[PDB]
Amino acid sequence: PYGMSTLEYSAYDPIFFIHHSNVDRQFAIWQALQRYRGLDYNSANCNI
Amino acid sequence: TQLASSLLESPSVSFVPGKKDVVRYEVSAL
Amino acid sequence: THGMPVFPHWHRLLTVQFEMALRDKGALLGIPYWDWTRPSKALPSLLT
Amino acid sequence: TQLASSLLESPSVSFVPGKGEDPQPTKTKDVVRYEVSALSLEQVSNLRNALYKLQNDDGPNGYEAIASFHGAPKLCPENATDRYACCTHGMPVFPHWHRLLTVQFEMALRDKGALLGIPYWDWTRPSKALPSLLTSTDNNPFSTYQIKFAQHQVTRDVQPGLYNRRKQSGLDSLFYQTLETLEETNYCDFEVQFEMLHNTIHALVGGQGTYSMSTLEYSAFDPFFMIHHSSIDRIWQIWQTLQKLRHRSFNYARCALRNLYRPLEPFNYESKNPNPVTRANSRPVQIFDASKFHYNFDNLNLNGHSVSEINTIIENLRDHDRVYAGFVLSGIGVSATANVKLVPQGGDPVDVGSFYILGGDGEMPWAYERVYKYDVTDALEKLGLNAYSNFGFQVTLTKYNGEQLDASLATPVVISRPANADYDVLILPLLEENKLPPKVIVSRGTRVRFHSPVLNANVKEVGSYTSLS
Amino acid sequence: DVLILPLLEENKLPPKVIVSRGTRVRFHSPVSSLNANVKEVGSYTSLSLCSIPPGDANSYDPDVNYSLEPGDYFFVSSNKARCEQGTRVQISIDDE
Amino acid sequence: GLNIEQLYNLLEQRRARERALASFTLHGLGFSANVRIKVCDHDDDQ
Repeated sequence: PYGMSTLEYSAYDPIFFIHHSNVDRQFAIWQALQRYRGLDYNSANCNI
Repeated sequence: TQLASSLLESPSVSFVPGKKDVVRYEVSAL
Repeated sequence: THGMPVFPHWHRLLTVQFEMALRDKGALLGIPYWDWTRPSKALPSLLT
Repeated sequence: TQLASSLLESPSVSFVPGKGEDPQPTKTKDVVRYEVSALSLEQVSNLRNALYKLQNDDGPNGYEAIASFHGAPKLCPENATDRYACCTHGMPVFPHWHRLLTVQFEMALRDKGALLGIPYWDWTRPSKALPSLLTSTDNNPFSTYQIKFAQHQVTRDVQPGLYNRRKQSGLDSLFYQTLETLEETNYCDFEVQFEMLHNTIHALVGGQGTYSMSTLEYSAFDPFFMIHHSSIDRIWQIWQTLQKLRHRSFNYARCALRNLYRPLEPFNYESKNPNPVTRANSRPVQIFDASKFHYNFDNLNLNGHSVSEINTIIENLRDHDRVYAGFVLSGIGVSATANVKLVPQGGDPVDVGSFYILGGDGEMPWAYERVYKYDVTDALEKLGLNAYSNFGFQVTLTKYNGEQLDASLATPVVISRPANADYDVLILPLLEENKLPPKVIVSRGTRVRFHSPVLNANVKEVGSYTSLS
Repeated sequence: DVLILPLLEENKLPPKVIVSRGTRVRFHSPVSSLNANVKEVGSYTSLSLCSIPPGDANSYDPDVNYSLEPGDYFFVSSNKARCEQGTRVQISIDDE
Repeated sequence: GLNIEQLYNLLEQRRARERALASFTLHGLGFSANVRIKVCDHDDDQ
């Protein structure tokens, strides 16, 4: 009940920090994916 | 009757791309 | 003519015939005009 | 706890057959920069038109109005009893001011109507002559402009050596030394030599005439002068993109902490800065990004050599150990040059190279705590003597106007690059002359050594500057 | 706290001072006729050469309080004779 | 209206242009004749 499973209290443990850093890296690699594919990354045509 | 507006959420916006008669002028704009 | 009320009419005629003369040499415009009272420093470069 | 299934709706099934699209939005409404010698009639005419009408404009954003911030007539600061120069020199926050100047120029061009950004010319590739687009004489505004302020014409004294450049170390001298600058893995230690190279060829293309860009007063009103800084921005950005993959940060720097947190001037002024972009972009923390600036290049290769070629030639040259000299410079208030000559250990002098400095009367006084590295060892391996040798230097200082000067400079220091070692070695000479500079900052983990002719006077870390008294 | 340095004709003060946290700086003048401005340079070469910067840029008025950011300032009086006099006072601001 | 230097500058600026050329190897058929050539999309397969 006071663990990191609940969304609010999760941010206290640095495991949340590590997880978000890693998922940020594995999201930012998608930018290089779009770089290779020649597509558009600098803008999003959804929910502007 | 003017019904509520909560039963419909916020509309989203999106964009899609696609596929004689002489007239003397000033010397500054020349 | 100078000092007589014929000065502006005569000078307008002179300008017209100078424009006609310049028409001979393959141009598209007449005698350029400009405002000296416009905020500036000196004469335009092409003059000097 | 369990939950009622009514809270989630039954899923659906989809089936995509295997193989064996989306559009392309964002037309990138950013002006782009091309090589000068890769253009055609339409855009060369557009650039000529932009130049001619910007020269003709006399408004708040005219050519004179925008170029007064750099060289003359010293409108700095806003409405003071006396006036100095807004030009930022001698300070490692140098590139930001010039970058904002260039982006303001590009905004002026876009306002004029040209859709293509400023061109950049590369000097690393050998050139028999300067580009025809600027050497043309059939009514070419790029050739020369007649200043309204000083009421004079800018002369052009191109040094002929830029064509028959000496091939030092089996390569162009300029390309070799810019590679030796690129090898630096530290931000400000790189950018000090970077600004030095910025300074170097200014006097080369200025030549001898007083009404030339060699002096800062007559520098700010030439198309070549205003494209040189665009080329400098290009080389800075390519160094950034090379360094960012070597696992070393580039923006963050403890060597110039104080100067990074001031609005840039006179861009911070409201009196004569119409452009909101450069009005609100005064913060050096946010200058670095270019996405908010909307300008980008096309290719980054130099001399037909891609990023990997430099990334391997750096260690290719570090394998061959070599010693080098270092000077220390400070402002004098006038653009000048210096020529260094050897005094080897019991041998005849050997010419190696020169020195170049750009300055003005209204300069804000500055100094260079960091040493400037220079390549004096060509004569060393010519004579065959060991690197850890003893010798001297002599300097001939002359202003570009061609007269003797008196503002001499401190004694050199010796720094060598050990083979296969990232750090350098710094050796201080202990002799009977107190010509060494007072204080020096040192790169990380650099080897330290002390040379003496025997005179074995050691040194002590007293722990306080008050110990001087 | 506040440290107040009068514009003394001669400076017996120790050349360098390392201030503490929360220490404002004020300049004073023993005689009201000595209310001249004081300059700043920020480099040791300028400390040992006394190149006067044009204009009032980087200069402080006496009898005026000042808060200075963390840094080292090699203050020199505006007077050119003070260059040979030797009023090179180094101040290091403490930001903990 | 172009002089030697003018046509010069034209030739250097033209050398950098990128063109699509048709290369011809002709010989003559005993009579004057002309050839009209057309381009089409690369569709080699309504």
